[PDB]
Amino acid sequence: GEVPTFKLVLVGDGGTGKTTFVKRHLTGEFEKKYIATIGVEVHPLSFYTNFGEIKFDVWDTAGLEKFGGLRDGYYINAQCAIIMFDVTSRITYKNVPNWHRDLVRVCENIPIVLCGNKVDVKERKVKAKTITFHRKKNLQYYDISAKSNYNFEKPFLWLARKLAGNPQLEF
Amino acid sequence: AGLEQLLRELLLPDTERIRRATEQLQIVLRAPAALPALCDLLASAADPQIRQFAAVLTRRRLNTRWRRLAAEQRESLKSLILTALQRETEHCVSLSLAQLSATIFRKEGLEAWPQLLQLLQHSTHSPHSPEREMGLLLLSVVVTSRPEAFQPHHRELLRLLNETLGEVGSPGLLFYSLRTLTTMAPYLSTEDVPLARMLVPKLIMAMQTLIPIDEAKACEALEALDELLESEVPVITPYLSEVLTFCLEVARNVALGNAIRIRILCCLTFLVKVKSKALLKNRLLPPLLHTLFPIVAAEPPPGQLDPEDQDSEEEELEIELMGETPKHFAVQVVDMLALHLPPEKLCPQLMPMLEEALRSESPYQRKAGLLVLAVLSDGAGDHIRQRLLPPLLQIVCKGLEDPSQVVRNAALFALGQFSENLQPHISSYSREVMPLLLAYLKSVPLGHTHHLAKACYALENFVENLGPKVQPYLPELMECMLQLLRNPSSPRAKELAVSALGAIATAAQASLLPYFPAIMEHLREFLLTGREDLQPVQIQSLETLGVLARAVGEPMRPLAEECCQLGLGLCDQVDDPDLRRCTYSLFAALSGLMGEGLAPHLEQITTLMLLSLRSTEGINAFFDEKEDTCAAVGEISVNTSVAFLPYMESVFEEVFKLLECPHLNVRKAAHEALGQFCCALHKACQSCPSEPNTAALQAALARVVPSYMQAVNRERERQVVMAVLEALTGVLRSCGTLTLKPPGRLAELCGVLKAVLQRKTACQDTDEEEEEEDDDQAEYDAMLLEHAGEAIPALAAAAGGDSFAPFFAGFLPLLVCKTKQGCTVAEKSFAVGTLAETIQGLGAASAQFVSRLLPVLLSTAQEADPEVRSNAIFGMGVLAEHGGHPAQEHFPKLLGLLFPLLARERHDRVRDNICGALARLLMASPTRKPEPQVLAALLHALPLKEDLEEWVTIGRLFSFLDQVIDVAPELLRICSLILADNKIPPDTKAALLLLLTFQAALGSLPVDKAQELQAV
Ligand SMILES: Nc1nc2c(ncn2[C@@H]2O[C@H](COP(=O)(O)OP(=O)(O)OP(=O)(O)O)[C@@H](O)[C@H]2O)c(=O)[nH]1
Ligand SMILES: [Mg+2]
Repeated sequence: GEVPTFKLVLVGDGGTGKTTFVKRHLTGEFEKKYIATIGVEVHPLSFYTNFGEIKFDVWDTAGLEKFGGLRDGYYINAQCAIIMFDVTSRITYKNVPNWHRDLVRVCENIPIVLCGNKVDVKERKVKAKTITFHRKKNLQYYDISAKSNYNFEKPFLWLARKLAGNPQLEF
Repeated sequence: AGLEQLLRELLLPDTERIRRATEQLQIVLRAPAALPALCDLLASAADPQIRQFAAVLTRRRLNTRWRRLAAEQRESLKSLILTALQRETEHCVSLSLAQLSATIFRKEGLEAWPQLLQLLQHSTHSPHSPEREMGLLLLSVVVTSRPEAFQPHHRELLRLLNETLGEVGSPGLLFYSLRTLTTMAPYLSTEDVPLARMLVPKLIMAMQTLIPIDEAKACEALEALDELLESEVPVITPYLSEVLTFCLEVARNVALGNAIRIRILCCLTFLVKVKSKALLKNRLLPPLLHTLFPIVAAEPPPGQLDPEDQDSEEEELEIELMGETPKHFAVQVVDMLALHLPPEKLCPQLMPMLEEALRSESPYQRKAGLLVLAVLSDGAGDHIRQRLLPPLLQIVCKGLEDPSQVVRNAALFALGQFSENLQPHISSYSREVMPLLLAYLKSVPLGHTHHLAKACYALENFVENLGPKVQPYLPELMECMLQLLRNPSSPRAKELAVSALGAIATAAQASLLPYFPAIMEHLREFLLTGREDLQPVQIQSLETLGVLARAVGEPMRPLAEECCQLGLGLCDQVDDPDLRRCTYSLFAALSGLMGEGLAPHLEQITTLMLLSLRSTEGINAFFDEKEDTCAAVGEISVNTSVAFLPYMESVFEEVFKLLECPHLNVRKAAHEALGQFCCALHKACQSCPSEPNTAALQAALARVVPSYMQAVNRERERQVVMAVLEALTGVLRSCGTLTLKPPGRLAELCGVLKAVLQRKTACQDTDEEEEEEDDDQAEYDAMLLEHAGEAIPALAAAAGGDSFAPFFAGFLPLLVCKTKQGCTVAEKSFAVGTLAETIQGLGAASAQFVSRLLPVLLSTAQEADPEVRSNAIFGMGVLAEHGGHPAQEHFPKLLGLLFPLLARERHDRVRDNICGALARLLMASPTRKPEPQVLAALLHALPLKEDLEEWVTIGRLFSFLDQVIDVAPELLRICSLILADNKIPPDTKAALLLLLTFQAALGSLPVDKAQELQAV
């Protein structure tokens, strides 16, 4: 009988590494063929902390193919979300404020951390001084590694901090 | 309506996969026939959890469904919105209804819904609290809906603000009011009553209450406050210190997330860049420094080691550049504080706090000191230029002996920004600090490539600017990188070592000879390499070998014999433009050095060059790669014999098609690549080919000229104006009268280019604005003027009395504006130089013009500058041997020229030009002249230590036997004083040595010639 239950909804444009992100958090491997992620799926994941193993919910929301618009339905009752962006294109960065406006019209405050995938490439387009929107909009930022699994647990640790607020939550 | 809610009750928690795939059947196809409310609103009366996204779907539908909606469809919705406002049970539900009201307020604009105004009055009165806060939130969202449509209501809203001043109550009401003024801020009134105040105590109390409640609410309060000030607000200026004092003293509450510090410091920075003159009136800096000093030396409450305190730190190999910790953005905040204000005396004012910061016993005090050096380190060092130029030359050394070893890194960084911010100070008392720094850095080869990389970046960087000074430093530096050179270590160590080798190579140019044979073995080892994981080291070694080839040439023939194919061979293993960077430069330089030596590897290299620009990469930016390849063809202009004759047609036309592209830098690269074909064809033709080759290359020149001609005025831009100007000057300097074949470039081109300069310029525009992203744009156009200095002389000396020769007269009146006493010394120097080439280019026709312009030259006379006007000073001479009869017109004007000013002489240049001009005047004709007098005076003050252009005067005066002999002892003593010196032109042959044979010189030797010249 585990008491701490927390639903997590991931947000981002389709085909932006979200499926790879969740599948790497499942077992830690990359699958080569690209399939446009459609629909939604649940991946019950429990991670170890000082309070034991804590279970979490996953919502594999993606796919701008269906005629019917249901993208806004998943946004209800969610208390946490994570945002992606690509480092090789300006469109993701200029779409970040659109994601900000839609999330704020969803809820007035939700802990959100800016995260950008596909950093394993040796050449990097989005140079660091460009990344200033989150600071002035009061959004926290972590980085993710596509190979070394850097920040594999620490974004979730930050999520745990915001869930509890007591700084004694450790690995 | 029944089945929908039944689906929702089960699909809300975790839905179903099959229910996820249902979608369109779950949507129930919408099927809108009329759908007023029954299948369009579901009566809006159920459990609100469904009702939020029900309203969301209604919004999505109505965003497009309003094409046939009837009139009896708006009163119903607004009445239902009012009922929902009265029927509220949850905060999120109220938020959703407010959002729906704001987003249904999207159209029909004004002139509608009086009931919102009546609700506005109700909320202003609103003795009941919860309905008051709901009214405040709905007014806030409707204001958010329309940014500035209700300008007349602004006063009303401002008057509404007065009521909001009266209730310092529930935190929700304060949050609503401040987020309301958040959207109010973009109104930018700046003209309403300045009496709008008392908001400061309310926001102080709001953030005070939110410290234990929520950090973020005060956050949005502060960016709201920051957005409030954007223009000349009449009320913020008088009382501003109180809010910053409050925010810092509440930041002294360490029991808070660092975001509090983040946005107090950013709000302070914006307050400063808005204005910073208030601190002139009151001493607000010292309290700020006392406040931030604990921040600079902040200590974790549990003593937790910093992320920079880990010994290993083997993560994030590529690059990190994090700055979220308080110390970093604190040091950038204080640095922008320092740089934003003028120097004045603030640095001497903070010195008494500086030696207080200098107490460094605890390591945290040591980081505090290194950070105060970091902030003091600025672009302008005028304060440190005059006082304590080596201000702390041993404290930086005392920081090396630090067990915490982070003070060493901080000192390394500080020396970094000293190197690339204080240019004059790189030539200072560094005679002893550099070797010990190198020694202790190479004394710790623990494998931490981060410290080695930052050392390589910060060191061996400014010394390259010092050319003569680095030779005494040649030996020791080797036993620095040989500490890790060619030793088993990480590839990062190898790339660092080879980059440093390139750095000292640049610093030492051709002075590498004494120890270079020891670099022969390293070069042979590293060049004969290659592995599946050693790409970056091989690439960097490639461009550093290119730098070696550029720096030292002919002495490298034994080294130049190889590398013709060994480096070339290692390209087929992997195909990548990144892998192909700078590869063209090395073989290009090899071709330039060999001449015909590239004949064996001449065709395959051409094919590999061809298969670099055909790639459709483009067809701060990813396209920059192309530029590199483009630069390759530039070197082809140096020396390629005539092997490119069939190759040129293979590329040029495609390169022609590359002159047009939206990207500016690729256009600049293409244009500078075009700028070298003139030299290529000219060097091909000078090496005597057959006459058919001459005709073919002349036809090529004729077809290529219009490509340059079309760019004389078609361009509408600033950045490429320079490039086109030097390219046209070079192509004109790379040719001659053969470019004069089309009789349209003689006057029309010259007139167009003259009209382009100064006024009537295509670029000199002001009506258009900059809606795109801007840049530094530091008014480069002014320098363009002096760049135009080389525009005139290009083929200027090619008419000599042609039909277009008296064309400069069209530009003559504008030059008058140059000589008016309303410009700077640079403008006068530009004008006098330009007139110098115009007068030296032509003859009698220009001689009469300059004769008529002589009163202007006399008006210029002698200004207060050691190096101005010298161009005309020798211009009188150059016209003295020019013109002919115009020179004979004005002998009295020619002689004299306010000669007594030789006593005023302070600079060598003006003396040399005066002497040369007078020599030309004297030797123009063997006639009477001042002779012994001015001649003796100029001989007396004749060191001629820097007359690097007027050896021709000395050569021509020699053996030119008017009067004879003249003052022989003076010239004899002067030439004996000159004596054997550095490299000299053919001037010195027949320097009156044989004329001694005269009799007086032999009998009366000048002082004592036997000291060095016993016989000769
Ligand atoms: N092929 C491959 N791609 C990788 C790998 N690691 C990261 N990537 C990046 O992932 C991208 C794959 O594209 P997609 O299949 O559409 O994955 P995605 O961009 O995250 O889109 P979604 O799958 O919808 O989330 C490539 O462009 C790579 O930049 C890898 O190991 N193999
Ligand atoms: Mg993916």
